[PDB]
This record gives sequence, C-alpha cells and structure tokens, in this order.
Amino acid sequence: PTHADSLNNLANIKREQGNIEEAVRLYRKALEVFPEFAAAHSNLASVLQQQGKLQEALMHYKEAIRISPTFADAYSNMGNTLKEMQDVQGALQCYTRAIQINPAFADAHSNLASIHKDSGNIPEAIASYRTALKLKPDFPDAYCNLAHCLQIVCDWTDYDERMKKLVSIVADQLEKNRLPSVHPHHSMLYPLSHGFRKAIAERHGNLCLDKINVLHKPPYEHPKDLKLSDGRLRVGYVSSDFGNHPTSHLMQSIPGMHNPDKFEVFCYALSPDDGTNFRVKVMAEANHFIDLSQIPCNGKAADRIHQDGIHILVNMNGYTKGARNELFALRPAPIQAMWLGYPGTSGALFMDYIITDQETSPAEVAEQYSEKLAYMPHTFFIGDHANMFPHLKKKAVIDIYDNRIVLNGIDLKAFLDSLPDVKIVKMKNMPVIPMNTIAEAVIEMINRGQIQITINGFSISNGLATTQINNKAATGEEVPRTIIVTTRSQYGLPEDAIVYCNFNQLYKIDPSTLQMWANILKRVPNSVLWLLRFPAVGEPNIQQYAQNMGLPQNRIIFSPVAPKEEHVRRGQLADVCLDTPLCNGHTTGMDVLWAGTPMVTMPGETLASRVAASQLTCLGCLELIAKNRQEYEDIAVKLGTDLEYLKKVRGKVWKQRISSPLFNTKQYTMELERLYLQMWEHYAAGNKPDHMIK
Amino acid sequence: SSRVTVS
Ligand SMILES: CC(=O)N[C@@H]1[C@@H](O)[C@H](O)[C@@H](CO)S[C@@H]1OP(=O)(O)OP(=O)(O)OC[C@H]1O[C@@H](n2ccc(=O)[nH]c2=O)[C@H](O)[C@@H]1O
Repeated sequence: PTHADSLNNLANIKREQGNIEEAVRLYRKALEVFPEFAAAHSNLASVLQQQGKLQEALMHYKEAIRISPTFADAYSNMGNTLKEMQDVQGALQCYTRAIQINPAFADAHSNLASIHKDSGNIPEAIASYRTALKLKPDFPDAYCNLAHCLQIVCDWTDYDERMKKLVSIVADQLEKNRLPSVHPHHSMLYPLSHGFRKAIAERHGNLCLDKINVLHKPPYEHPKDLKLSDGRLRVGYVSSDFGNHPTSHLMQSIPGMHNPDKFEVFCYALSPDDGTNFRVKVMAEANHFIDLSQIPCNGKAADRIHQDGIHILVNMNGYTKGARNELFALRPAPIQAMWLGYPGTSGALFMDYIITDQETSPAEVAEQYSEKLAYMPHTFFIGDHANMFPHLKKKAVIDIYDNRIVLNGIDLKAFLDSLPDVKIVKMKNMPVIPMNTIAEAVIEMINRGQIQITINGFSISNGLATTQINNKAATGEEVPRTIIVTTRSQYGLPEDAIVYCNFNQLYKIDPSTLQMWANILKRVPNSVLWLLRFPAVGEPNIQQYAQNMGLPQNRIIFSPVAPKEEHVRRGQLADVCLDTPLCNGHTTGMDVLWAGTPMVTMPGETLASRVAASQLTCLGCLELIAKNRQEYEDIAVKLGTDLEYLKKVRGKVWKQRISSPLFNTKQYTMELERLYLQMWEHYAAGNKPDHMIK
Repeated sequence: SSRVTVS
C-alpha cells in the first residue's frame, strides 16, 4: 500500500505533465498491487474521462465509492463525467451528494456552480462560485468562471480590480505552464495582452496534442499535386455547427456554390443531424457529407479525413462547444486553416492559417496570431441573409418615416398594386401606403394582438406571431410565404424618437461602453437605446448603472430574444446600431446591416473588436467607423440629430447591402477559392505556410 | 430558444 501510494503519486504527476498513457499504466499497476485503493480507482476514472472512456470511468468511480462510501472527490468527479454524457440529473445528484458529505469541499461547489450556469441559472451559479471562493480563496478556475458569470449579467461591482486580478491569475498560470482558467474564447473580454491571449490559446491547443499522443500515430503522408483528385482541390469543412447554429446561418450556401470543376467539397460534421433545413442543405449540396459524430475515436476519424484526400482542412470551431481540434492536431491534411466560427487565433502550431482580412487583422498585429494571415479581399465575414431573408430585400411603409410601420414580403408588390392609392418615395424606392381604411385595419390587427388578417385575398401577418403561422419561417429554415407587418409599437418603442439598438448578448457590453451609450442618449433628448433580455437578469444591472450615469429608466427599452427571422426583421425599426467595441456584433452585425440599419463601431486591436469595422469597410460606409470614443459618440449623435444625414446614411446602407460584396455569397465563395489556390500553390511549390496579404 | 457561439 505504500508501493501502491508511490505508483499513484507518480501517476498523478505524470497526469499533470500531460503524459496520459503513462499515468493510466501506473494507476492500473497501483490497483494491481492494492485492489481496495479508492483514490486510484477515482484517479484512473478521472483520466479515462479525459480520454473519452466515459463508461469505464463511471465503473471505477463507483468502485471508489463502494470501497469508501464517503469519498466526496469521487462523487464530484463522477458528476463531471455524467455531465459530459449529458446526464444533468445524474451530475446534480453527484455534486450535491459530494457537498452533503463535505460542505467545505470547494471543487464540488465550483462544479455545481458550472452546471447552474450551463442551465442558465446565473444567480445560483454566482452564489455557488462565491461559496467555492469563500472556502478556497486561491481558486483560479472558480474566480475566472465567476468573472464570466458577472460579465454575462453585466455586474461590474469592483470591475477594474476584477480585471486586474484575472490578468494576474493568468500571468501566474502561464509562468507555471498550467492550463489557464480564462477560456480562450472569453479572453478578448479582458485587458490581457495579445501575448497572453495567444498563449492562453496555445495552452488549449497543447491539451489536444497531449490527448492524441496516446494513439501513437505516425505523420500522415500528404498529396503534393492534384493528380489523384482529377485536378481538383479537396477541401474539408469541419464543424459541429451544421444545423441550426449561427455558423450555418453565415455559410450554408458556400459548399454548394463551390466550383466543382476545380474544387471538391467535403463536410465533416462533428454533431449529429438536428433535423433542420440547415443540415439538410449542407448535406445535399456538399459533394461529400461525412458525419464524424458517429466516429468517436479521433484516430479513426482523422484516418477518414486522410483517406478522403483533403488538401485544405478547415477549422470552423476553434475553441467552441463541439470542437474536435484533436482532429487537426493529428494533421490529416497538409494545409489546415481557421475560418469564420472562431473569432481568435488557435495559438496552435497545427493550424497553418487564419482566414481573415486587412481590416480585421492588420499586419501590425500579426503577432496576435500563431497562424499566418490569409487575407480575403474585402471582409472574411459572410452571411446567408440574401438567401434566408429575401423578403427583407424590399419594404413598404404606412403613414413619412422608413421605420415605424413596416411591411415585407415576397408578394408585397402584388399587394401594393391591389391598393388604390400607393405612393413611391425616392430614397436619399420605397412604397408608401396612405392613411386609409386598409392602413387602419393593419394597425388594428397589431393593437389587438391578432395573428393575421386578409386584405384583397393577401395574407397579412403580425410579425409577433411568426411561430404560430409557420415555425420554420421563424427559424430561417423557410422563406415566409405571407406578408409581415412589423412596427415600433409591437416592441414598446416610441413613434416619435430616435431608436439606437444593440441586439448582442449583454456580455459584450462593459462600463466604458455603457458610458458612451449614456453620453449619446443624453446628447439626443427623446431617443432610446433598444437592448435584449440576453439574458433577462442583466437588465436591472444595465438600468441601474445607467441611472447612476444620469439617464431616466424610459431611455432604455428591453425586448425579449426572438426567433431568428423576427430578430432580423425587427432591426428595421431602429434608426442606428451602436456596436459594442469590446467585442463587436459579428453574426449580429450582419443581421442589423441586412435590415438597412447603419452601425457605428469603434475597431479595437483584437480580431473580435474589428469585425464590424471590416463589415462596414466592405459595405463601403467608412463614415461609420470611429478612431476613438469621441468620434463614436459624435457620429452617433450626428446620426440622431442631423436627420437628412440619417436619411442619406440609411439609403446608402439599404442599397449597399445588395450592390456591395458583403452579402454576396457567390462572390465570396469565388474569392475564397482564389485564396485556397494561393495556399495550395505555395505548398505544392514545396514552401511552408507564409502570409498571404494579396 | 436561440443558439449562439459558446465555450
Ligand atoms: C463573439 C463570438 O463568438 N462571435 C461569433 C462569431 O465570431 C462567429 O463568426 C459566428 C458564427 O459561428 S457566431 C458569433 O457571432 P455573434 O455576433 O457573437 O452572435 P452570437 O454568437 O452571440 O449568436 C447570437 C445568435 O442569436 C441570433 N439572435 C439574436 C437575437 C435575437 O433576438 N434572436 C436571434 O435569433 C443571432 O442572429 C445569432 O445567430
């Protein structure tokens, strides 16, 4: 049993180091010498859990507990395993049982907090992280995770001190080569240096390298020419987000727009089929669709990618939920590039390129990234809005304002032509329906909360009732087949004032940003800021910090999160979008621009803080991009007071969303194609990854 | 309800 104990401690150190195979070997040998050894069962279970052997893991956790019924550790680690298997009920039973055994067990409190957060119970998560910290004040994981909860609800009590402490915690962890407690995806939210952000990522990349080294795969041998593929570049899009996810809402038309003479497209799904048209469309239009969710072993899954012959393997997850970067760590393809889904560097040497653009990622900051920059010529951002919401390409109003009462629809022109007295208005072409028996009936439907009515045989629908009329149109899976009415009164917005919006999750907002917004609102009397309950419990924090800034309550109007098509349709009711500088609207930025709504942004240094400025540059609206906070406020105030200048900027957005590259998925695909071929030349000529700043 | 980018 001291022989056993030294095997176990060695195993623990081998584990901290990342030598997983060897750790396992030793735990087993520990049990081989001392079978009734609870901690070895639990630690073995715990490393098997790292390896994805969830069942075998559970079996050893239960041995541990059988041997020692009060072993709180085993219960807490078993909870994480159950959580990994999506058995939330089982995880909660384990965590609470561990806390019942030892109410001072801080890890157990921290893990209970984490499942509360994931369930969208932030107040309880915060409370349980606080208990963790109370019990163990030096607890990085729990602190940083608390910091993210607070961020999420816009709690900024002791904000600057908190930021300083996150940085310090990360500094320390990076000095000790331990896994930082700030997740790489969250790292743009805090005043970490680009070196810290790059290193955070590098460390999570290293996790993946450690996990694949147990498999002992030799390097794969990679194609040097297009001979086996009949002259076609084989491109593999790897994503867990081929389904109802923002990623598919951005890029679902790209696969089938690829040029099959010169490209052969393979989609590697990491998630199972969710039943949505998004999945249906990519499965139908990619040349080959492979479901790697059915292939849990990453060895065998990388094998497949290699035997499909991929030249460029594309990482659409980075560090997001569903990632299997282990696939990329095995390098089954000679060229591996980050694209679209992850707004950061991977920090990993197994990724060769990040696809991006000059505005998003200027040369100055190329040391922000482990990868070489592969520049698209306009923005790297793209959106499938032209295909998903073509009923928003045109609009009509009722009585002259462009954004109080709005009608959209595929058959809108025909309905207009059915009416006696429609006027057309030249934009600085917008149909206008005069105040009329018909106009009265439409407004009446809205006020009374009616779902739809009929006028001249046309179906006219209440934009608030999309899920009752057609739930697939609500999600963006189908184009609506009725005419939709959308109005400021449906959202409690005033008919007579400037509406600034921002429809992002509240976490992207920070004190400086809300201070800007307040300044702007103060400068523009009778205007409002229109935000979302995302989540709803951030609302009072926001409202309060705004009261402290001088603003009355009625100046900020919260609406609920809506189905995808309503969200997009409703941005039409706003005058201006005030983008979040800390982390811009990305998908959200394309959403609001498709409504014809100008966006004021202030590009920062991070990739996430520059994306909207790149969208806007591609859109051709340089006037909306601020160089500092005074600019940002002046632009926004100007757009709220100089109303002719507001007409002009809105007309420019409205038409540039069609005539500019921004929402042009075909053009984007073709440009993407040129860039892939550049990447391929360079490597086929025997060179290594290098910058492609066209 | 509505799907987003997450870690
Ligand atoms: C910071 C960050 O992670 N950025 C990522 C990008 O870098 C990736 O390129 C994007 C593609 O993977 S996703 C992500 O982009 P973001 O702009 O952060 O949007 P987020 O991730 O919060 O999703 C909100 C969703 O709610 C929808 N939405 C919103 C409001 C509403 O009422 N209804 C609704 O359907 C919206 O249409 C969205 O579909």
